[PDB]
Amino acid sequence: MLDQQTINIIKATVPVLKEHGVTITTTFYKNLFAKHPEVRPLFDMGESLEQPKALAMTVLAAAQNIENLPAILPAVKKIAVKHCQAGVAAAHYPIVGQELLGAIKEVLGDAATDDILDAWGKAYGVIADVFIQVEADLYAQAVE
Amino acid sequence: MLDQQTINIIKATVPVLKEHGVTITTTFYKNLFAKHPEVRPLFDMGESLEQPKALAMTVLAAAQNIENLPAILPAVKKIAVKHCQAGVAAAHYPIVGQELLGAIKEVLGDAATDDILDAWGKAYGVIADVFIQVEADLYAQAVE
Ligand code: HEM
Ligand code: HEM
Repeated sequence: MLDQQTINIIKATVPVLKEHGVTITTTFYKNLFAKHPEVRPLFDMGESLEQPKALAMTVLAAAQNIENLPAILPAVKKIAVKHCQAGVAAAHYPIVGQELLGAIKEVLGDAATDDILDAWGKAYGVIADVFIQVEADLYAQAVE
Repeated sequence: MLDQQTINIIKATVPVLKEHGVTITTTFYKNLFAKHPEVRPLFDMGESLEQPKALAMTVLAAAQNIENLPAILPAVKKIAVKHCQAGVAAAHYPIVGQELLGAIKEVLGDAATDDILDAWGKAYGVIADVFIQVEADLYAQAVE
């Protein structure tokens, strides 16, 4: 699991990121859709591409609860169902992580040291691992 | 969360405990029912008291997966339903922990150093916290 200084950075910095949420969210989606065209179809409705505006902010909310992730399971389970419906794969998670971290770097500016960015990368990984595992079991559940 | 040496002890020792599973299970229940009469009603059927023989071994299985606890969620969810049905409370978990650790001490004998017992206490706490949180949400779900 995560070490203590990692958690401290997360707990210490997540309120900063939340305060600049609109920049995180919009930079995230701008870069996600531009740099990774292959994921655009999963967001295609039906007529502009959908941007589930709570995606990045929900990562931040999970990070707030990083020491008690079971507490967010009712939300995770509901999101997992939409993910499995949409076709989200474990291999997508590093792409979302990359663009989330790019958004975080933009917001933190000067305060964006390597250790703080590394901490957020580690935290995202742990959060992503929860969804991946829950969706893996949902996918397996579907062909019973 | 847990530190690395804790996890090492758990990963290193859980196979030892599994090998002596029958002693863990039977010492656990003997001491649980003798020292904590108030929990006997939750195990009362209907005609001897039920001993869900997999209780302690399931803690050990969770401990095996201590770095990916989401993986055991399908099992946890099913057990949580039985717990909420039976009337299991968050305040029961320290009692089960105490008698589990007593059983572990018995099996490890000489190898039962304070650091190894402390590690198992910490690990049980994290495992217990998962069930507690899942059952808390199930209890709340019931009065919607
Ligand atoms: C920890 C990582 C992630 C979190 C916290 C997260 C969170 C969310 C949230 C809150 C929603 C809106 C759910 C709703 O209210 O219905 C959503 C939807 C969606 N997410 Fe994720 N997400 C994550 C990772 C990903 C990844 C890796 C992909 C891969 C492309 C992805 C693709 C989608 C898509 C396509 C939707 C729309 C579902 C629909 O419209 O039916 N997400 N996500
Ligand atoms: C991490 C801690 C625990 C684990 C891993 C665990 C595991 C289990 C398992 C595997 C079963 C059998 C489920 C089945 O196959 O139907 C069970 C049943 C049961 N457990 Fe737990 N348990 C834990 C904590 C507790 C606590 C704290 C209590 C408090 C008294 C408790 C009381 C019971 C009772 C009364 C049953 C019987 C349910 C029934 O017969 O309907 N357990 N537990």
